[PDB]
Amino acid sequence: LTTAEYLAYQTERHVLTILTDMSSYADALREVSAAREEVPGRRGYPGYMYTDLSTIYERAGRVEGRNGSITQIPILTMPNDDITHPIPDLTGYITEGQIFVDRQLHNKGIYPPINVLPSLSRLMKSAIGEGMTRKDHGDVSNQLYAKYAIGKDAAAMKAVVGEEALSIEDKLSLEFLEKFEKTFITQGAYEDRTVFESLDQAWSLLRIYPKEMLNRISPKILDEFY
Amino acid sequence: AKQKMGRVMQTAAFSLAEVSYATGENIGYQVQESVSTARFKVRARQENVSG
Amino acid sequence: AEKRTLIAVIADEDTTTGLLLAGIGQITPETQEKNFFVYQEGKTTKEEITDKFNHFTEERDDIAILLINQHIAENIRARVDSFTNAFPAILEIPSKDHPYDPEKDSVLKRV
Repeated sequence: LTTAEYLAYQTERHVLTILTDMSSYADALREVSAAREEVPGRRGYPGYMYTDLSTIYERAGRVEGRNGSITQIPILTMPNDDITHPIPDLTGYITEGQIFVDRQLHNKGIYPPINVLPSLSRLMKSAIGEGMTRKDHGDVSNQLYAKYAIGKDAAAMKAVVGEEALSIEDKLSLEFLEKFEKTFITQGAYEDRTVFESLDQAWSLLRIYPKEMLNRISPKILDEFY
Repeated sequence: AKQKMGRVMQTAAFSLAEVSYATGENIGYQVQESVSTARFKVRARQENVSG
Repeated sequence: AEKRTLIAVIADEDTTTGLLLAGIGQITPETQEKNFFVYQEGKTTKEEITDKFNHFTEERDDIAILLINQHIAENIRARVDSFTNAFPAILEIPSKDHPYDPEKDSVLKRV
């Protein structure tokens, strides 16, 4: 973060720090705290883990006079696959979004095994705009999220009420879910997909729906891009 | 189907009465006598509606 | 079940004759039992009609659909209500000169 601060603020370039194993960093904090006579906190980690993680995370951000930015991808390692753990809890408190890697997706050979239902970026509306990206980005993402949730619901519903009894909006949603997980989320480790190419793939996935079904997309964008 | 049953049973009763009047006697006794075997049978089918 | 392959008729004389002409009911020679038994209000009694209906529903396993006259079912209303089991099915077909009563139907009463 000192290197990032230097480059971004005294050089006017964008950084995107990618920290790795902040769980390992918290373990190091535990070791350092117990080197002194500090009594362990909630889960053995020090009571000032909130302060330490806050410093490390909020070292980033844009500034006024300088034309440079620092972005952070802390990349935690949830110990028991739970969010109630102090490291994920505090990281969610300080940070400004979540990207979830799912064991269910990983066990199906889907790379990257990111599930978009628990994952969100609170600052997405600013990044995905018209001058930035392409003007359909936000509506396309919202439609993809809604239809992916409907796909999960229909996948659970099929084994309960049979495939035939599902509505058209459930059968087409199952097809969308299959194509979405196996072609959109499933990305080659060395495949570079620009935002425009990814949005084109997203539109290709959405096009299986007739224009009347895509309701979260604005009418103008729907009429222009479909 | 209840309405259809009502109309169908009405017309079947009318047809049976007409047949009995044409024959001049009640064919119920003859039908009961010729009841050795049933030409109509129903086989259960496990239709899977919803779950 | 697949074993139950018959259409029991316990309706009036005219309805029983019509069912026999259709061929739904018959008398088994070996079993000495009739799938379609003709019974009216004057013939036999209410207790006999109820016993015959109970035998058709339970003792006669081959019976799948039971056709009972509405006039006959009026005196066997308690038996019809007690026959809560779906199999064999019960149809509230009415007899001659008696319109069908939706209120008197046991199946429709559950609605």
